[PDB]
Amino acid sequence: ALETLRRVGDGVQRNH
Amino acid sequence: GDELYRQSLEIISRYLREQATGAKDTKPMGRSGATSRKALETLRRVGDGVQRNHETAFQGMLRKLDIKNEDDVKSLSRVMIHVFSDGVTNWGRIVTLISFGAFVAKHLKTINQESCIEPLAESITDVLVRTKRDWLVKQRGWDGFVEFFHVEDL
Repeated sequence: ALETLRRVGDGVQRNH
Repeated sequence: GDELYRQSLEIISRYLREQATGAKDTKPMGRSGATSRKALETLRRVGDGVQRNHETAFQGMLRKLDIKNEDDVKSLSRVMIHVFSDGVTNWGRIVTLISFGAFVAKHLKTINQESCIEPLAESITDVLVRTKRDWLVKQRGWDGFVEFFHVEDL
């Protein structure tokens, strides 16, 4: 879960 | 009291509750309301999108964490804190935590555990205003959050 939150979160960061 | 806590809790609680219930809390926020209203607009726009785009992953996390009561929220707390243990902190991660919180809040309502939304919102708020408080303040708090995710009108 924490790895998934990091991955999703870093992807949101890149998108914006 | 701690205004950063108060504002963060209000925004996060309002988002989680309106997601869980499908209904906006109709009573306007009277304190730091302009920024808090923009933060809620931002969460509906970006947060709803995170949940849609990553629905399968979010469902997998929901399954793994098995959050069904307040004691289980302590487990989410440890997970969220350790997200940041790789030394990386950014707005993407922060909004993703709140987004996943909404996803959990919806599920809690379906199993008649709406009562656990308060501890859930407190746990997410705590990561922001205690664990990562210094970063959050340096980044201009909720005004910074709103700025980062704002849409330029062309």
